[PDB]
Amino acid sequence: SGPVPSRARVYTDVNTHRPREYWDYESHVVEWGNQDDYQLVRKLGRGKYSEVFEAINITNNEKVVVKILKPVKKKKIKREIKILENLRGGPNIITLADIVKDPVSRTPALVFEHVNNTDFKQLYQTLTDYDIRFYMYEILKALDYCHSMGIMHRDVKPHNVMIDHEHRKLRLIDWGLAEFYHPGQEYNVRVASRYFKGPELLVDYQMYDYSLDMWSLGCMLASMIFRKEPFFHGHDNYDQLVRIAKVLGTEDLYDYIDKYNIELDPRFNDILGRHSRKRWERFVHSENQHLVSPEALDFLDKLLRYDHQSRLTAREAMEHPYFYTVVKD
Ligand SMILES: CC(=O)Nc1cc(Nc2cc(Nc3cn(C)cn3)n3ncc(C#N)c3n2)ccc1C
Ligand SMILES: [Cl-]
Repeated sequence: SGPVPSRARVYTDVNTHRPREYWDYESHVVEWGNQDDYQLVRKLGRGKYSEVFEAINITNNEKVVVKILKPVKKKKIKREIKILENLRGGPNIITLADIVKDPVSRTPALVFEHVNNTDFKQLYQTLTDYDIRFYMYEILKALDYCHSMGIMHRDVKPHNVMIDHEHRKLRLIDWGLAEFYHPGQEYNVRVASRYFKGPELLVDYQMYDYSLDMWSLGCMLASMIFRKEPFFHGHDNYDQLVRIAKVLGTEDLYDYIDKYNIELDPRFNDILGRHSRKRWERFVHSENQHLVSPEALDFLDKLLRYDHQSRLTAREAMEHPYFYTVVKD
């Protein structure tokens, strides 16, 4: 027993090599601004510990997104601030415009750049073979950047990908679950949306790294090119691994758990059983043939792997023939 240790293949000691101020977010001092400088316009939605609004900066009339941080620990507030500030000026990463507190309730809020988003449910239906490779390369620039900066996003999903299609502009948002990578640290597996959770989260292997975001991206890719959102549609965390297993096959799931000496949660051992690998070509039909190519299926196969150490890194993902000629490099 005892899980086998794992280290990130890239950007391993990146935080160990920067001063405390960089990654020791609890000790970071926040200079809170005023929310009274912002006029809220309409409610955009909510998170686990957040309420989101589209607002206006009174002084310059610019549209802005205001995320009120509902009862959370100030530890997590400071972590999101620190990640956003470290990643500012990064490609396809949302810009943190201000850090504020309400004058009356004193509740903290983060102010972001506004993106004129089209809901993925109406947008993906409209995307071309080129569009998908373009947007996928843009998500990867954002992921290679934050991974190179020592941060795991940990919640890569269509709702966290703001796309202004008309302007062909993409922003990776909600760095509210993002964490700093530290070699040999065991992270909380109760992160990400059910559908995009990596098998490491599902099997409860805590010593995961940057490669988690790579699995979620592969999930986003599958829903697009096959026109099936979400691609892996479990009704719970146990049924999620069952859906994955029915596609990737159990041979590799068991080789994975055996390799890292993962003690599966016992409820798994009653529902997992044995499944043969389903080839990606099985998901290819008449309606999505225009989005599919041998290189799309190869790229996808290299991301959707159980073994986190076997998935492509964001740099390798960008070097793939899937993106040849899509961008300059
Ligand atoms: C804020 C955050 O961390 N997560 C989040 C985000 C939203 N929603 C939007 C919508 C738009 N843009 C938008 C969409 N629409 C129809 C109009 N304008 N933008 N833009 C930039 C950003 C950012 N950051 C953002 N967020 C809802 C809920 C949550 C939890
Ligand atoms: Cl956490």
